[PDB]
Amino acid sequence: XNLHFCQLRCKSLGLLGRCAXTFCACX
Amino acid sequence: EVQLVESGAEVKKPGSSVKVSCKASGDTFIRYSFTWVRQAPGQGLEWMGRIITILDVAHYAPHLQGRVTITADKSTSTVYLELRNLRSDDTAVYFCAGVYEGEADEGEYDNNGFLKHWGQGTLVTVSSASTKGPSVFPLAPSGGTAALGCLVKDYFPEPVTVSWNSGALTSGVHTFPAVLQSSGLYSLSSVVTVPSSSLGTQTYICNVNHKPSNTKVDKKVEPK
Amino acid sequence: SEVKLENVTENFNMWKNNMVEQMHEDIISLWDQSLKPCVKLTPLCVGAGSCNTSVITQACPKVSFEPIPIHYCAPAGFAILKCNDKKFNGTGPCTNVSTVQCTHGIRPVVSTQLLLNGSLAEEEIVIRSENFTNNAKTIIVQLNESVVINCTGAGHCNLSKTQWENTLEQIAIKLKEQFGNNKTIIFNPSSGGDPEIVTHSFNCGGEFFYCNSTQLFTWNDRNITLPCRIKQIINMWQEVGKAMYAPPIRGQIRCSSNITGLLLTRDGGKDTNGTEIFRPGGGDMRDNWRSELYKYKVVKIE
Amino acid sequence: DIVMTQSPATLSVSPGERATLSCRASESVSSDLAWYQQKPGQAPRLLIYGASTRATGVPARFSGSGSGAEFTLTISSLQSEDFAVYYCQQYNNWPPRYTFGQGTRLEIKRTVAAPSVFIFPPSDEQLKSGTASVVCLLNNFYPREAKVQWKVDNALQSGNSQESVTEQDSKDSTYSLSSTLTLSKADYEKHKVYACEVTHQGLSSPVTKSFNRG
Ligand SMILES: *[C@@H]1O[C@H](CO)[C@@H](O)[C@H](O)[C@H]1NC(C)=O
Ligand SMILES: *[C@@H]1O[C@H](CO)[C@@H](O)[C@H](O)[C@H]1NC(C)=O
Ligand SMILES: *[C@@H]1O[C@H](CO)[C@@H](O)[C@H](O)[C@H]1NC(C)=O
Ligand SMILES: *[C@@H]1O[C@H](CO)[C@@H](O)[C@H](O)[C@H]1NC(C)=O
Ligand SMILES: *[C@@H]1O[C@H](CO)[C@@H](O)[C@H](O)[C@H]1NC(C)=O
Ligand SMILES: *[C@@H]1O[C@H](CO)[C@@H](O)[C@H](O)[C@H]1NC(C)=O
Ligand SMILES: *[C@@H]1O[C@H](CO)[C@@H](O)[C@H](O)[C@H]1NC(C)=O
Ligand SMILES: *[C@@H]1O[C@H](CO)[C@@H](O)[C@H](O)[C@H]1NC(C)=O
Repeated sequence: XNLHFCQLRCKSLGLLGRCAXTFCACX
Repeated sequence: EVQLVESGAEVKKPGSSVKVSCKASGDTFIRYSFTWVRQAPGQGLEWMGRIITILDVAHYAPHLQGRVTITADKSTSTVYLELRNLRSDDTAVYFCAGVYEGEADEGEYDNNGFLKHWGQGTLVTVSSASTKGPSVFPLAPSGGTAALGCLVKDYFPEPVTVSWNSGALTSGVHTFPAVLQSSGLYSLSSVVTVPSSSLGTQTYICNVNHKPSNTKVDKKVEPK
Repeated sequence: SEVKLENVTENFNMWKNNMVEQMHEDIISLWDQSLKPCVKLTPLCVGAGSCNTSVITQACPKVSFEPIPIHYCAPAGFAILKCNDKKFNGTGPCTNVSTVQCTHGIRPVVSTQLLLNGSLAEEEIVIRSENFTNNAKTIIVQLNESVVINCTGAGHCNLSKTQWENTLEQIAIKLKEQFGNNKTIIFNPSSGGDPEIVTHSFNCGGEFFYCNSTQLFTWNDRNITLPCRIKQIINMWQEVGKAMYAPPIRGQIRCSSNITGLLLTRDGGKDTNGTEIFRPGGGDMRDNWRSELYKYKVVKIE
Repeated sequence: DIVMTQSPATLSVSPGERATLSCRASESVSSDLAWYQQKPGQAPRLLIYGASTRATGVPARFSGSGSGAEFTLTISSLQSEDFAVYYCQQYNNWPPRYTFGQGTRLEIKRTVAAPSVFIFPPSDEQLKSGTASVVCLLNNFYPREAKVQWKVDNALQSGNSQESVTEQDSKDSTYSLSSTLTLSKADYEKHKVYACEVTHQGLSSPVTKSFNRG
């Protein structure tokens, strides 16, 4: 994955969010 | 310390909808699954549905045809039972129950289907009848022991409390379960056995309290 | 005769191998055909962009699941080529090519960070990436010596400490050979994301294990006990969504696997030079399959 | 789909004695079987779960056993607090469609007690209202099985009387029942003799109580 929700969560942590197959990963 | 408290008794008209609440306190809410069980007067228990809180997914019993919805409010740690297009045969006590599922917040879940903790129950009466106090008539004694009583007739809705001499007389007292009549009103009798030698000496009064119609009546039962 | 004899050399690209998507679809089918969740929640959207959670409840039987070795065979009309070149990086032309009716025996495992029960490298450790320059491309590490990891399911898996330390050591050397001999190599834990991505997660005996792998990815130029826990509610790998599986059948669940590989990512940026940082990666199971099928290429017979 | 059947519907046993309740599922439910106890006017209490696991706070005299489609709930020494209704419940199917047994009422066994019969004619106050109720009372008898026959001018009646039975008395373990014959004042004043014939195990002959309107 849910890119939108992934991006927001990682973002609230100063990280970028991107899909990792069906999973959310923070970079 | 884990308790379940349900909202008060409700009286609805056919076709209306009712929402019963169940407040849970004492432990991590998301770590419990809740179930609603109903029991019509004089019948057995019926499984209605169960909600997996943490997942916010509810499963229901077959023959309900989407007239029921079970939801949970994580904020208030409260469970709700919504029943729509109510029928008079929807009248019953609805019970809220739940069980511990494990560390659901950490991804662990037992998915237990039994019910450990239970709410006190909520009476839901569905009837087109409008609240009404009961008419209390005396059941006068017609050689040592005499029986007398009070006919508490045509009242709505349940419950009704009956006492004898403000509760001082309890031995021998028999207050029968109420019977719903064809008119949709309830009715019951209360009897007590006393010694004949006390008649014409001591007074026997039956006190009838019907909270729903805020009526309180005392009827004297005479031998005459 | 003037005609000349010549070996037929084809070009390979483990990154664009249809055998991977095919296997990925097969694994997904085998799972739904043997390990389906009791409740499945998945996002369902439309054009505009509005979505609604879809809830699916179904029977979720649980049975002792043992590893069934599989392989892929060539259908009539096509052949499976195999690159036998040493230190084959997975792309470009292969000089020593051969043909096979089916691929080697594979015991497919779904996991993240570490590749379990896979094929080892014949020579030394080999690292492959679709593009090392691009820090967004996963680095698949193929060990040449497995490291046994046993989970007593009692909440922890154990690995040889010096053997795993020796592994990071040789891996780091291979990274230097690919980025520079004077650069300093450093392994750091995951930067975050879903629990399956942050921890070393894998399915064994049909159970979903999540192990803390911090002690494994903290390094810089006895045994190692990792805290692990089994979860019933997880994030699916076959598709985006959440699911809930049934509680474990057996009383005590153990697991013995060979660490044959790893999935890493390198921290990009032109910041702080002279050093490279690699964290545990994975998530896209396609890379797990690709780590076994990189030497094959299916071509039409002609 | 999965029907749970409890037996017997009613079990009578002496206090201090041992009782054994039976529950059967229309198909294997493994061990996902629970037993509950319920007192009149109270919420159900969980006794056993997992077919044989006793819940915390539940007396040691309660125990369950069985598996598959046959289970039993044993109460080795009946105490006054143990006489109530007991329900079993299966929760083994998925998608979940959990069901309860229709229950087994556990009542105290005592010696046969004949009932005292009393008949009450309607009060004038109710007559003024326009309705007429004749009440017949069966005071403290055992067992619960009793039969009340209404006769108006020696004519057997049917379909116009409602009976109500009390819970087993906690002091003498007897039961009391009331039978009410309802009629409109119009129909009541058209008849002279109103009588209720009672039949019970403890009565060697039917007991008839009656009166004459006026
Ligand atoms: C190809 O095979 C030959 C034959 O032994 C060998 O000498 C050579 O090293 C191999 N080359 C590669 C790319 O592995
Ligand atoms: C892979 O190997 C080929 C030839 O050995 C080389 O051209 C390429 O740069 C290597 N790395 C890539 C791009 O995957
Ligand atoms: C195939 O032929 C090429 C070119 O002659 C040679 O370099 C390669 O080693 C051969 N591979 C084998 C072992 O068939
Ligand atoms: C594995 O490769 C490493 C370096 O990559 C080397 O030190 C080691 O000797 C090799 N072991 C085997 C069994 O090939
Ligand atoms: C590899 O990725 C880098 C970005 O890190 C890019 O500059 C380069 O063009 C890529 N290689 C190719 C040929 O795609
Ligand atoms: C790895 O292989 C071993 C031996 O077959 C097996 O016991 C184990 O379950 C496998 N590991 C996983 C996670 O599949
Ligand atoms: C894993 O263990 C480390 C080291 O004790 C700890 O800091 C962390 O909170 C644990 N959870 C993780 C990172 O998965
Ligand atoms: C790991 O577990 C396997 C499976 O029981 C066992 O044979 C092996 O001896 C164990 N290895 C270690 C590290 O003791």
